[PDB]
Amino acid sequence: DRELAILATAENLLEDRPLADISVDDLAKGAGISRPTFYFYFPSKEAVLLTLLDRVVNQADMALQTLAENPADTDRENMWRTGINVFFETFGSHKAVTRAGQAARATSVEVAELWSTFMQKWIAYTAAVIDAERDRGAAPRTLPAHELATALNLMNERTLFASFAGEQPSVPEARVLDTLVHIWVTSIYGE
Amino acid sequence: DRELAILATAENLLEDRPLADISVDDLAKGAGISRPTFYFYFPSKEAVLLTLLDRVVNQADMALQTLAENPADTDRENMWRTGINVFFETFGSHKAVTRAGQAARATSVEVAELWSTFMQKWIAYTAAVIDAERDRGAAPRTLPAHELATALNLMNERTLFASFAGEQPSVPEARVLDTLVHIWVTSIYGE
Ligand SMILES: CNCc1ccc(N2CCCN(C(=O)CCC3CCCC3)C2)cc1
Ligand SMILES: CNCc1ccc(N2CCCN(C(=O)CCC3CCCC3)C2)cc1
Repeated sequence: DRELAILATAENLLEDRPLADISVDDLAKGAGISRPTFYFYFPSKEAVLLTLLDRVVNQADMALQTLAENPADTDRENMWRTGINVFFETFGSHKAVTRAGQAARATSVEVAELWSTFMQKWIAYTAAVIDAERDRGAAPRTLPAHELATALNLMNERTLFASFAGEQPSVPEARVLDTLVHIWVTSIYGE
Repeated sequence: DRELAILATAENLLEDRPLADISVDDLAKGAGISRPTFYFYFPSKEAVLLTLLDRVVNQADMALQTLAENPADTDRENMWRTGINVFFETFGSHKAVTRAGQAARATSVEVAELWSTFMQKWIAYTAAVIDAERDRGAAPRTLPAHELATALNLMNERTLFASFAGEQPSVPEARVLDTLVHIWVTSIYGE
């Protein structure tokens, strides 16, 4: 509807400017509506960002769910790679939303709780996979699985973000997936 | 001087409130001076934070330098643990400055460049140690050492921060050092 035009306008404008440099008038103009009509679809520009981020986060979540139900016929290293690649490709395809969404964590309770809920879910799933690998004898019982899963997921969040943002320092985007896979596989399977 | 009283006041107030909830008048009062006298020592409350953070960052840097020149007579795992412990104990003893300092990265060019410079230095040193371990045959040649060092240092920054802040999710502070050491040692020495 007009809602999709507002969202697409916001995502396009976030390529160039921070959210503080975008006005409600800018979003309405880009969507072909008046300022009061905008407020019928969203209560604020922050709510537009929250919706964009919610869509990106659930896109990753659903893709990870799909992988879980369709295990790829390949070795263990490639199975972890395909999982991390979900986050690499989903957030990497929406870099401006990812950037603005992490910035809004500091100021928005709703954004911070969205990130935290989905991080908790992904950590719990990671820990359950580690636990399953230990039970079948494929991985050694080293660190508590949930603590290991927490640090590896936090590593991914920080490292992918730095790569996408081109921060200094960062791992080049063309190298970050293999870097993370190496650290995940050695720390999960290494004695 | 009066400068130390301003700094100590700011660090005490940051335990309770964010920097946006602290006024120049608050710092001057706590230091026993007037507002115009404050501006003789610092141009802004942001400059007070920058100085606090610069002191914490150089405290860690100097401690790491000291360790480098006095290698401990212990095994490799404990040597890495003693190095990571520098960051665990230095920033962990100044949690309010660490919290406010990371928040200011978004808004202050000087704060962002302070963090980046010292992260680059620590990554380079980590990579040189990895390279030395590979040359003496103690570590396998897997990932490029500088890429591995980048991701492990970014992991530490994010994971220690979450632990200190009590974020959800996070590794409990009493467990985070052993968690990070495990990931560093397995990813550096694991084939
Ligand atoms: C901040 N940049 C965007 C961003 C990039 C990555 C992440 N991540 C943290 C949450 C889960 N995550 C992961 O590393 C999950 C790996 C999957 C989970 C199960 C098997 C393999 C990536 C979160 C945000
Ligand atoms: C954000 N929380 C405070 C904070 C905590 C940790 C860090 N770190 C990132 C920079 C270097 N760092 C490290 O993990 C360095 C490990 C040392 C370097 C050489 C041998 C072992 C910790 C940076 C900031």
